Amino acid sequence: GPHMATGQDRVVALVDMDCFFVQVEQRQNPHLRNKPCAVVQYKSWKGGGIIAVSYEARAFGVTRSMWADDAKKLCPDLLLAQVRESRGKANLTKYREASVEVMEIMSRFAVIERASIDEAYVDLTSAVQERLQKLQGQPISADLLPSTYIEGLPQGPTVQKEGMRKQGLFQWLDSLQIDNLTSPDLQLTVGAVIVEEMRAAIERETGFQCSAGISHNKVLAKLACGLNKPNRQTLVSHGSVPQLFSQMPIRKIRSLGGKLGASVIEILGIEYMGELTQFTESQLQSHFGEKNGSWLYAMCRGIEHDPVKPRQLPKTIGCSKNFPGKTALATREQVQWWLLQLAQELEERLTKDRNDNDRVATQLVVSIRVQGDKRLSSLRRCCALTRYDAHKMSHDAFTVIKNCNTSGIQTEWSPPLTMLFLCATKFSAS
DNA sequence: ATTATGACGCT
DNA sequence: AGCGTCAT
Ligand SMILES: Nc1ncnc2c1ncn2[C@H]1C[C@H](O)[C@@H](COP(=O)(O)OP(=O)(O)OP(=O)(O)O)O1
Ligand SMILES: [Ca+2]
Ligand SMILES: [Mn+2]
Repeated sequence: GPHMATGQDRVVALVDMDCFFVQVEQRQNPHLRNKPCAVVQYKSWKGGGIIAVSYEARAFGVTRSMWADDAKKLCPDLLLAQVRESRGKANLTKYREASVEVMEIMSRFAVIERASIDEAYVDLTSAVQERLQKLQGQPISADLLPSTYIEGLPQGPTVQKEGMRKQGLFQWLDSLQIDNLTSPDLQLTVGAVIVEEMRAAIERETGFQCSAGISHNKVLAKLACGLNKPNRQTLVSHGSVPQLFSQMPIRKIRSLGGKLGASVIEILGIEYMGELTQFTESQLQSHFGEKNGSWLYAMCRGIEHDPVKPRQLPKTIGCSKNFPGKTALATREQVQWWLLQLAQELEERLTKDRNDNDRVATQLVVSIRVQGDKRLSSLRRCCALTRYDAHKMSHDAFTVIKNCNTSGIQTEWSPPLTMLFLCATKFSAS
């Protein structure tokens, strides 16, 4: 009852860019705007692999991971932009730099956690408290929430989508008690007002549109964000959770999309997040471990405590390349040349990072895959990173992997390598 | 031949 | 430390 925590203490948003790499290319090349288009890497094999798709192209069934030649079968007029190639490999610098543009704007509003190249969590609890004081018990106008959906509404007592959106928003607002400065629903609503302002700033200052979720924690914020994309934001209230979760496949919740989620489904014989409420905390801990069990018990009730971490910059800087099929590296000279290519890109990025962010990496991690292993990585070895020098780093990487080679012949490399990976880690201030 | 990343958990 | 999971 009165002592039962409801996980309504925070206001958390997740802001996620719409079809991000496509928007970056569309800003650069106006011919691509408002077109079915996709971003591809490489080209020789089956037209290249698609890694981002405009909403116009999605209407034709084009998806990520599709080969461009196959996408063209669904969408003959599909336009394509290619990822830059440098030193023999795809180079994602343009998108990393565009990401920084967006993250720096968001950081003006609140402390952010960089969650990926195109999304960040926002802890808006303090910003909401301040805006609530400014408002002075003044009601929130629908005009302040022009792209906001209220999940679960309208209900009860209608043909167009925008019409439905406004209907739901009006029901929500009509209900709100603006007298209570600690009402969680009011706090979320003010959060949504701030996120409208954040999203407007991002679009004004970069040209990029985005979607957002506003709720009381990171998992619900992220779930919310995807409900109404693109170019819209969704508020998921604590009260909306039972209905929302009653038909929500377990795999849709962040961290449950893989083996653990499949095990929850199999072991418990359920399908939807809401069905988890019928198990005790101890029951869930017995199957999934102490940490997961406690997390699931709270999460299926809409409660999670994972903090928005104050981290705007990536913790690692890495360079990787696959060598599939017949292109697998089978000579020592090959392995060395590609280690150097990777190290040269890594040095470039590290040197820029040091100048921009006043820090230095101290550990180099080297990872490879060998033909036949189905695992992402076959072997991971670390060594000291003492100088930002590509020739040194590539020589050091070779040293820590060279024993991998089962070939008797010095020159030959066996089994061939199907992946190389260099990663700079363990930053220290400088 | 679903590539190039990046964070975090386990032991 | 080195490996595995989950994610975009
Ligand atoms: N599996 C991947 N491999 C390589 N790049 C990826 C992969 N997934 C995502 N990316 C890149 C390209 C995306 O534009 C960008 C952001 O990913 P993501 O948010 O999942 O989709 P998206 O921004 O392209 O479309 P959406 O509007 O559905 O969010 O990160
Ligand atoms: Ca996105
Ligand atoms: Mn994303």
